[PDB]
Amino acid sequence: DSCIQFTRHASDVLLNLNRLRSRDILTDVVIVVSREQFRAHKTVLMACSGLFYSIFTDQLKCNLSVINLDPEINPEGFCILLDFMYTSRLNLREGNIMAVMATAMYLQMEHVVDTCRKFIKASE
Amino acid sequence: DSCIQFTRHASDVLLNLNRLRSRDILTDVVIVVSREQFRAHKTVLMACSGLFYSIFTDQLKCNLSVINLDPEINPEGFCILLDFMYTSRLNLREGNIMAVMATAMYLQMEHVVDTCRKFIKASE
Amino acid sequence: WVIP
Amino acid sequence: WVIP
Ligand SMILES: O=C1Cc2cc(Nc3nc(Cl)ncc3Br)ccc2N1
Ligand SMILES: O=C1Cc2cc(Nc3nc(Cl)ncc3Br)ccc2N1
Ligand SMILES: [Cl-]
Ligand SMILES: [Cl-]
Repeated sequence: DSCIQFTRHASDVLLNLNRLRSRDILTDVVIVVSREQFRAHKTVLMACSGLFYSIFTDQLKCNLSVINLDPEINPEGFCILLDFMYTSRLNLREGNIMAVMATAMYLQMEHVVDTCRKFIKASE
Repeated sequence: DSCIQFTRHASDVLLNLNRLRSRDILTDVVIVVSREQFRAHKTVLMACSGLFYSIFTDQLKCNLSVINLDPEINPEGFCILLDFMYTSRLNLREGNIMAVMATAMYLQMEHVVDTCRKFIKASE
Repeated sequence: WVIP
Repeated sequence: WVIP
């Protein structure tokens, strides 16, 4: 086509979606990870994770307001990944890399799994 | 912080939100523009437009499944802007620039209004 | 704004 | 991935 493009548009959209998350505006699901609860937007979770995409396209699960993750999932690893979904920034540290990689594999977040594998390979 | 950032994340998120729009997945509002209807995600509309941000943060309007725009609004101008919200690409043409600018002013989409004003000033 |  |  003959379209023009606004370079910062996608970043500005995600920044605003994160502002809605911070003020708990139009969040429509609770993700339960052991004793912790995380409120989020189903559409953002689907756009970032192959697992949430599969969950919320299911004719029964699409209507659930609460989703319980596998008990092996670490709440801190989930929190770091939820922050990444809404910001593009990943808080990857020596102390959390194993939990973050395991959580990204479960959530089906291929680019996160890839950088974790590379950071682990560098330290061996 | 000591975060790493995935450059393409925001663009990839918006691309997936547009795929959900195209398949009508988890759309939660109809925008009525004269005889035309446009299905969308409330969160994306709020993230792109000062008018939708004001509408869906209102305690009564946040619950509406149908929003009727002012009858002066052109459905084609709205369609072009809805496409821009989900893609960052604006189909700006000599034949539609006036309707697009009027619609972006009404929707409170400052960056679109700015490029329309510049393209109009160049042709005078 | 750019030409994509 | 980059250093932001
Ligand atoms: O690593 C990842 C990230 C991701 C996101 C989605 N999400 C969507 N995919 C498609 Cl094709 N359409 C709409 C949506 Br929402 C699917 C798979 C994966 N795997
Ligand atoms: O030209 C524009 C585009 C735009 C978007 C929003 N959206 C939001 N703004 C804030 Cl501060 N927080 C969350 C959201 Br969603 C508000 C105003 C404007 N004006
Ligand atoms: Cl990813
Ligand atoms: Cl804009």
